[PDB]
Amino acid sequence: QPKRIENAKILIANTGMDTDKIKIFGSRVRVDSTAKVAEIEHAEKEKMKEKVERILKHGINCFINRQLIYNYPEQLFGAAGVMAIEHADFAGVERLALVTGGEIASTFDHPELVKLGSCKLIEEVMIGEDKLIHFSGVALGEACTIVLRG
Amino acid sequence: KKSVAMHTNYLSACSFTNSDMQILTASGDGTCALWDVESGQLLQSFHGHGADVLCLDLAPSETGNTFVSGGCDKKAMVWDMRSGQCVQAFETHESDINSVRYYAFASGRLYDLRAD
Amino acid sequence: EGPLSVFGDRSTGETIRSQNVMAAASIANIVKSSLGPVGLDKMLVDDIGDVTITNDGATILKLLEVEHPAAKVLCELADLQDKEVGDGTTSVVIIAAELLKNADELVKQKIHPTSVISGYRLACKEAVRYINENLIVNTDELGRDCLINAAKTSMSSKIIGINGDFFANMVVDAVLAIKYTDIRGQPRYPVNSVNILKAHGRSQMESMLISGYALNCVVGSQGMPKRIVNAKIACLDFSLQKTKMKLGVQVVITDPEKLDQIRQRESDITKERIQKILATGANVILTTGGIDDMCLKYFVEAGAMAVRRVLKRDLKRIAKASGATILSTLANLEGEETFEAAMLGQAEEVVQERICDDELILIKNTKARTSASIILRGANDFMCDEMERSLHDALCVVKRVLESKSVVPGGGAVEAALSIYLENYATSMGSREQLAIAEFARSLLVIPNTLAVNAAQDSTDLVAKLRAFHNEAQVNPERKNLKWIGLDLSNGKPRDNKQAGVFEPTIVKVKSLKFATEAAITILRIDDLIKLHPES
Amino acid sequence: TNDGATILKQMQVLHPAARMLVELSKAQDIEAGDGTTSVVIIAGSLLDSCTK
Amino acid sequence: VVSQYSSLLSPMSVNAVMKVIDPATATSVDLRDIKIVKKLGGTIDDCELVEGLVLTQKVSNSGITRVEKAKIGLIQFCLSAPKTDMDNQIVVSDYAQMDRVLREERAYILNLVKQIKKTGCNVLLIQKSILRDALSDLALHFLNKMKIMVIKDIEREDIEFICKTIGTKPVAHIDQFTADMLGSAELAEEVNLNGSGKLLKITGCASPGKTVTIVVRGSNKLVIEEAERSIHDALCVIRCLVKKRALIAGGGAPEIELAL
Amino acid sequence: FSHPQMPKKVEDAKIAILTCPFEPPKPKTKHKLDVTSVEDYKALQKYEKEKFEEMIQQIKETGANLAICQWGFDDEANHLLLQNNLPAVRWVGGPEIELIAIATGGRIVPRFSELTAEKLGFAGLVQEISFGTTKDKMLVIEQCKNSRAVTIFI
Ligand SMILES: Nc1ncnc2c1ncn2[C@@H]1O[C@H](COP(=O)(O)OP(=O)(O)O)[C@@H](O)[C@H]1O
Ligand SMILES: Nc1ncnc2c1ncn2[C@@H]1O[C@H](COP(=O)(O)OP(=O)(O)O)[C@@H](O)[C@H]1O
Ligand SMILES: [Mg+2]
Ligand SMILES: [Mg+2]
Repeated sequence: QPKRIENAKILIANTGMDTDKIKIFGSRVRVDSTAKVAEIEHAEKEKMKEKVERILKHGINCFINRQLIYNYPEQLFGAAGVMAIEHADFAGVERLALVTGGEIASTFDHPELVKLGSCKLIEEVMIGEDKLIHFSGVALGEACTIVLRG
Repeated sequence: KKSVAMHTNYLSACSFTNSDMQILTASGDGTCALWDVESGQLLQSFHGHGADVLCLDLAPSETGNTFVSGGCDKKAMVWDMRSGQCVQAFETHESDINSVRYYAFASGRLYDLRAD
Repeated sequence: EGPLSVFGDRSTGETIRSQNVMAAASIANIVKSSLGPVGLDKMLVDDIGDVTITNDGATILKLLEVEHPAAKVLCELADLQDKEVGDGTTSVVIIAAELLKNADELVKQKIHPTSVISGYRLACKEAVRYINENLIVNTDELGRDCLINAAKTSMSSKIIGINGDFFANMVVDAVLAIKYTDIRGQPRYPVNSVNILKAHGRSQMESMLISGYALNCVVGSQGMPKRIVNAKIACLDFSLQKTKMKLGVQVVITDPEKLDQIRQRESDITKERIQKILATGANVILTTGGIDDMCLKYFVEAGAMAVRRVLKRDLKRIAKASGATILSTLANLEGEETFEAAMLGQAEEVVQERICDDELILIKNTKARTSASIILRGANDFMCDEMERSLHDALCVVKRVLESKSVVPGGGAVEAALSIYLENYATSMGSREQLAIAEFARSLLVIPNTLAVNAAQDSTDLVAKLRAFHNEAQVNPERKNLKWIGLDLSNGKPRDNKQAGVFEPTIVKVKSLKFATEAAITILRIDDLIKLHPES
Repeated sequence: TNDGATILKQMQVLHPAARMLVELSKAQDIEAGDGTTSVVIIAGSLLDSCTK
Repeated sequence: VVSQYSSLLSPMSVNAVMKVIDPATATSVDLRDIKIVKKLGGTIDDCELVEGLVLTQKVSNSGITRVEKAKIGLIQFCLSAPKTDMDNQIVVSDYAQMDRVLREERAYILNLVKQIKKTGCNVLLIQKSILRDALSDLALHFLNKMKIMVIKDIEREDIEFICKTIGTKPVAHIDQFTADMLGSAELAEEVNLNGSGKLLKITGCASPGKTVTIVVRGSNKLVIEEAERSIHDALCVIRCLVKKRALIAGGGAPEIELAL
Repeated sequence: FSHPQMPKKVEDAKIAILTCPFEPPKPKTKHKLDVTSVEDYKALQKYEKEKFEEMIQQIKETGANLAICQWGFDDEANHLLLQNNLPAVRWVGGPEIELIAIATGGRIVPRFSELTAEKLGFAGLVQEISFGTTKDKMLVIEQCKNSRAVTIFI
């Protein structure tokens, strides 16, 4: 994924994006041949690809998910040229929603009913010996980050 | 084997989740921790419950989203993955609950979730 | 304890410096009695009666329990020389301890350790340069005899020493057999591909050099033949057992009539695989996995040898030597399950030989590649175990000589020559480094002194004569033939060691100096020790 | 070791002032990476003067 | 302790810092882009600066240890029997279904290997996989038969470093595995260190993007540790010089001037 | 309120009390659902999505302004509730569910299919209360019609 986005279109999410399984926990795959198993695996990968396509249909440059993002959605976002930030905890997604104005979404069947956060520039900065993601020119800014050096 | 060994303190109980994808662990500081077997990242650490946890029980009907933890706080308190919050707690126990069995769940006093 | 408030002990100054030298000297004194042809082996008891009679320096320090960190440095230094050179393990420990012992004496005279370290580094760099410019003998001028002489020199002080006339030929022949050339045309000798089997019994003279490979395995079943003339060796990396479905496959029976046929396939699948292998004419089947009883019967009826539980490294050497190909599975690129004759290795004979109430497989005279193996015979396992360690050193020595075609005179010739040159070169380098470089020259004399002491001879007199001969060599341009003069421990007089056939690989002396200097520098760099008390 | 940060980290100092000095070494290593011994020596000299 | 080796380490440290930053624009240096590899044996004089990528993993292939004009490709999926994320079992009710399952699994593995090979790839890096066999022995046999170097058990934390070094885009599904995902390199070779270990070096890349590796060697553990620490100190000093373009005399001059 | 972005105050709230978690239905008996083809997988996925959408639409159809559950729910249901202007609270205890049902004059509905307009409770004001610099929040239900339950807050 790109490391620098200008005029970002933030989409804050709280979805799975990690071996996303159907919540029917009594379901199982029971076939008589490994060809059918391979077909079901391809169907699962196609489901994940369709999920990523639905996310991308919002017309976004950045994507923050509260939970983890596995390798396949990661490469899908990279090929789409979309910067995807994973494992931003509840406080993190709440703060991004407060500072950028985005809506924490969990379904993407209605792109027009979900508002997107916006900021002038996102880049990576060095603070001491650690690298952090910087949101610059935020829209609302009702959330602050205070850096303490001691 | 996972053999992750990312832990500052000892592990009272390392309960593998019913879903064959992640593990649930509780350190000696009374904070439970959830780890992903595949990626290795710590999904979320559960605060509260200052004394060390002593037993971990996942939901029996799969549903890898809620679990109950008890330790030296004489507490029986239930969590939720989807919010990371203590959704339910109990006060009847008064002495260092050793083992907990999930039915409602029986710990050593049978609790009922539908009526607290 | 005081204002520091650290839960542990502390030592500073000459107190810790002496301890490091004392600890380093303790390790050397352990192995000083096992240097040179007049050296003696050592006996190690492992607290449960396990006896290890050995003369190798690395083996002695491997089994010893060392606590001092400075001692551990020298013990690990011996292992590094063993792994990266294979010989001179006792010399490097003795030299490093002597280097550190003499360096501390300079430090006690208010010479800063940085000056001592600087002097040691310059001396080590110049010692290597002097060796490569004045003390190397090209092996191309000597033919095959240098390899035998180099092998015989390494065999001295070992339990196969006096019998070195017969043992040197076996080692040289073994190394020359496994020789192969690679890309860029560099002839490389993969020593340790010569399998060494130990079996007590007849005298050491009866040790055999197999013109092939020796397997420490037996045939699977007694009904099979124990000798094949024109062997067609097939190497497999999978077990020949009853077929069992994997974890993700279950057998659920609804119609009861389908049960018998399904159970039939559990054993018929393996039979079809075995028949395919046998149909191509294979006589010997070697597999890393197990073979069930019902699978062995197919080889029994076909009159074919089948060996199971073959070690993976053994199978690789057999396949490479015989021209076979390891097949972890029977599957072509067309999705079928086939076996072709192209994956069959060939040998001139395979025999289930008997060696002292035991039995082993000899794959004799493999084609498309020449291999070698050695079977060592001795009084007992203690004797046989030490023969293997001594033989490994001789194999390593021959490998270095064949790769790097330069050798140096043995018997302290190099150390005596270096001591004279370094002490003269010291006067033309620095002002404080002069003492450090000179002390480096003196420390190298610990090798010829230790050789003479082990022979209970006049070490002071012999080294003085040995140094006098080398002194004339470096000052008289017409007496340069005296560089080869070393020590003759049998008669206790100096002797031309190049004429005597006492040779060592140049890499053994060069790596000994570089490794010992760095190890000595590391300990010399310490001036304070903090030992935290155990947390328990 | 000759590195000041490593020297101070490895030894288990118990007095709180020594712990603060160790943390100071860590901070100097983080910001600069060199001068880790010098900063501790400077702090010690400063407090020694503070005594008088 | 490495003072006599300064004539070798100082240019090495300067080159390592310069190779990972843009001198005309950079305001800070990320030392995580300079990997330090410690291998026992040899002498500190043997310390090397590798332009490409050095991996400590072992090649699973036997006999294929050198590849020229390599086309490396990262794999984040598993080359084994199909296994969906759901709970999956194969139910057998007839004898024919047994060898049908065997044949279909073989065909699936062969199809995966053929798809990998058709892109022209010849060196394959497999990410470490848990809960599923990353590299089945049958898949390894097919890969060996097509003359493809295979390296597995790649740590999940080294993917970014590998991608930055050799310019390879990781692939998580076989559908997206194409030629453009490969990172072309001049040479991929595994070399032994005087019988004291083995190292895989991929030296020479069409896209050597701001990443360098330093191989530290020494006689014993402690001297290697201090070689690493001293090299890190030198890198940190050059990093400071990058952050703050100012130089001051040493040897106690600033302290005496300050006191006066 | 479960979602951090739902409004903190609801006035004239039509309260819907539920004891069914906003999750796809799950039989109590040991049940195994077999997926034997790609079409089965697609049908199951569509069934999940339609179950979520249908339960949310059923809650919305009664005209309720606020929904209270007892067993919590997952991300999709939470975002659908936020998207449809339906403030909701989850994991409310059993005794608290009973008290809310008594005070608001509404019944307890065990599943969405039985949720009607006449079973909705009424409250004049539902609010979220902060307690200073403590991050802790509490829900307040009051201004009922003829509330038969009271709460003493000390
Ligand atoms: N026949 C010989 N005559 C004189 N000196 C010898 C003879 N053979 C070996 N030496 C010397 O004895 C020294 C001790 O070698 P040794 O201790 O056996 O090797 P290692 O140190 O590997 O055990 C060698 O440096 C060698 O120069
Ligand atoms: N060749 C030299 N001559 C004089 N002073 C030196 C020399 N090299 C280093 N120094 C001084 O030694 C001091 C200590 O440096 P060093 O031990 O390398 O790191 P640290 O500052 O962390 O202790 C530095 O302040 C430097 O001015
Ligand atoms: Mg020797
Ligand atoms: Mg410094």
